[PDB]
Amino acid sequence: ERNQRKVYQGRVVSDKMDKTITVVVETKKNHPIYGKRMKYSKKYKAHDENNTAKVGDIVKIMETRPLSATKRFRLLEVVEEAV
Amino acid sequence: MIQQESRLRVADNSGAREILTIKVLGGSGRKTANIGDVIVATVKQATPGGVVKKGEVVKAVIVRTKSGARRADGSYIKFDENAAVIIRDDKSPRGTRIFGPVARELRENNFMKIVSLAPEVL
Amino acid sequence: PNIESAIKRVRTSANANAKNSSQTNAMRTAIKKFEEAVAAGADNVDALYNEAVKAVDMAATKGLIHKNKANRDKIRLSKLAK
Amino acid sequence: AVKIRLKRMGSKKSPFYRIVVADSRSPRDGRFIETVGTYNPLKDPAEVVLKEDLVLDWLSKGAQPSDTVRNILSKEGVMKKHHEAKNVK
RNA sequence: UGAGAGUUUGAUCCUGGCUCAGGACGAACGCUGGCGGCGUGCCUAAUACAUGCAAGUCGAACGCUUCUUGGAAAGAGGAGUGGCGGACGGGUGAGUAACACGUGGGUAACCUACCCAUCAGAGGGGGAUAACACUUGGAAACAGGUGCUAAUACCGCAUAACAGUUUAUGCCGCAUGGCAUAAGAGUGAAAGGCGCUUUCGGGUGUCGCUGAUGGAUGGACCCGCGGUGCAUUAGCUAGUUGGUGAGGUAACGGCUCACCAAGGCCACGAUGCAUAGCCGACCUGAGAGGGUGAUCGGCCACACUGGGACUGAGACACGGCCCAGACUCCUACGGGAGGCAGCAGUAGGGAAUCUUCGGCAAUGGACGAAAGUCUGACCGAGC
RNA sequence: CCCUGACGGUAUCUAACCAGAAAGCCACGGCUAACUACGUGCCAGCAGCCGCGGUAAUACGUAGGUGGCAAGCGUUGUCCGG
RNA sequence: CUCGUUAAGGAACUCGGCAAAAUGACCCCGUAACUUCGGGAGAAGGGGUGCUGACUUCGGUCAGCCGCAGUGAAUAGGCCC
Repeated sequence: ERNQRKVYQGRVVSDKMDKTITVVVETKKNHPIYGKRMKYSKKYKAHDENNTAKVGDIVKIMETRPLSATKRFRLLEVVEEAV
Repeated sequence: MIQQESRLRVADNSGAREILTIKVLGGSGRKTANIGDVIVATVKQATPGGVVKKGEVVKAVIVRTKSGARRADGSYIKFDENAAVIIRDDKSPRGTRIFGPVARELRENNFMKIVSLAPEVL
Repeated sequence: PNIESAIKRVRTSANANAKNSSQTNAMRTAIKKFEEAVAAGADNVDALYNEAVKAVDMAATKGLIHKNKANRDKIRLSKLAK
Repeated sequence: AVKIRLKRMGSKKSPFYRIVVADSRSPRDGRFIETVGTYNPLKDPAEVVLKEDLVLDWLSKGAQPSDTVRNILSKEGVMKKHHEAKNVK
């Protein structure tokens, strides 16, 4: 357990499925020919023991192992809730 | 018995599927053909690609009729189909493969190149 | 086949297949014979549990099921009777 | 079946060899694990260079030399050290 | 380490295209040719393939049989049962736009013959079978029947839980959980051969056999990011996306089932169509770039076309099996046989690309205790 | 101590003899280094781009000479540069 | 004259498929060109249907049984270019 997994941050986007939520993690990266920085997004699925967190929340997730055909992450904690 | 405007399947690898009979060669008013008889026919359905193309006038020999043949010892044979093999004017198949089973009367009429390639010879 | 040693492998593996299938069917019927008696609620219910466990264990030493399959099997049966 | 064997590196009739530790299924000049010294069949008293602190570590893990590698590993006194570490403790 | 020139006009300046002066190549062809060294040589039809060779070995696991020197011991042959190897080495780039590959990580979801280390065993029984002998049907390939026989071949009985699982205790981690110690329940193995001492000695060296744990080595799965054209290709999905349980696998998982719900992906380019093995590298350029993936090394995919399993530590198998298909061949007509994209070689396609060679002396590989036997890998020779 | 080379009597070294056996391809109007004769007469032909050829053609075809490279020299195709 | 059946072939009949034969009910799946945007459309082409038992959320689904054949008789579009 001296080896470490990957944790991320994002805002929840969908909460329709039971026990599963889509989290969008956002970052900026540059253009190969020209210089400037564009923003880039990818969606992740994470596991929810009880269908807790809702849209607009700012969450952290962690890498697990295959839990389904698409989901590979679990829900660590909710950092800041939407209202 | 097979007459004018009967339709036969092809038991050959020649590129023809269905054939329509035009004449029953041999005689002057003869009506029907049988197993081992030669015929003039139209190709009605071909295969995409093939030595023989649709619309052609060609010769064929009958094997395998429904109203079959009778043998000297009192026994009979009958098939579920009518079929023919397209022929090259000295009894050789214009293909290289015969399909399905064949009546033993093709020996007496001397289609010996065809009795070599048939899977079963009854 | 062409090579002389390929001709021997054919009969050797045919014979191995014969006895392997025989013994696997033995094991499968022992297990099923326990299941059909626990689904009836019959007397003589622990003895055939024992026999099915022994059947699986012996199949694992004959190189027929791996070893983890045997642990799985014994677990499943244990949760049904004892 | 880890081995310690020779690997040809000459041109056509002037051969040279690297002493290498490889899985035995690999091709003679294909993939290997690491290189351990050098050996030169010309140069009348033949030239051997080798580290001899990795040879003693691979030997104690079950690697095995070929016949020529054993000859040139005993001319260097590496087999005696293996002897004095294993069956002496 | 950044060189330019000719050409629109009666003459001009600007704009602008076209052309030339440098490199390189698996090159082809015209004229012409003395040698050595080191390299390279089907880019096209993943077209069809005569002929030889490319994978065997072990008598120190076991019974038989033929000789050379009626009882004799050795040497040299023959097939058979049994072990191990045949999944490596060697070939090709047709498929593939995706975890296939490159680089960086994870497995508290995993397996591993031979090799090295450690601990513990190695007890006592049984029933067969090939070979062989006789015999039937066979055109053949080959099939059956009767009788005898061996083992490290096969099968049960014993003994072993250090393996898994459950309970209590202590420590700990990133959810699921991990480690160590104690108990309780049902259970599971094994084989000899060759020597030395041989007072019955009953001891022992060595190589093999069984169970458990580590190392090494090889494989498996998941993830971030990166490399192609078309929008005169905008909608795609119904095991589809998630949950509950059950089965299944080395292993997690819609992997597969039954039920419940209505979700998933897309302008940051989904879907479809076309083309393409990917990389280290190679050519060119002042650089940024652009164009290729031949010799050599790594990963992948395929083996006449398409389906399937079996044996095995490992294959859904490159000179293995079964079925279907096209093609070729032998037949007494009842039936049988085959797969050069291994090395040479042939016909064909093309502008175009080599010898039907020698040897295991060297390096590597298989089996064997070893001498050795096998090796078109490979080392050399030829054009 | 003792035992093994396919290449192969190969590379190599020594002695004698002999200038004797061993030079071709492209170009020469401007770009771009290297010119005069004769033949022919918008013909026969040449060209990468400008463009040559109708009686005195350094642009076609030969000869003499000259330039570039050399066991090679030119041509076509493909790619980067300009 | 009015009816029923017919081997093999299947429009070779005749001015002409005339006359016959074939389709025909209900439930489910699917369905082109063209268009006055309503249609075309029952387009075309395919599948189910009896009896017993269990469950039936409800409408049905599973297990079993019998015959050549389950709208087992009578009644009921042939279609396409």
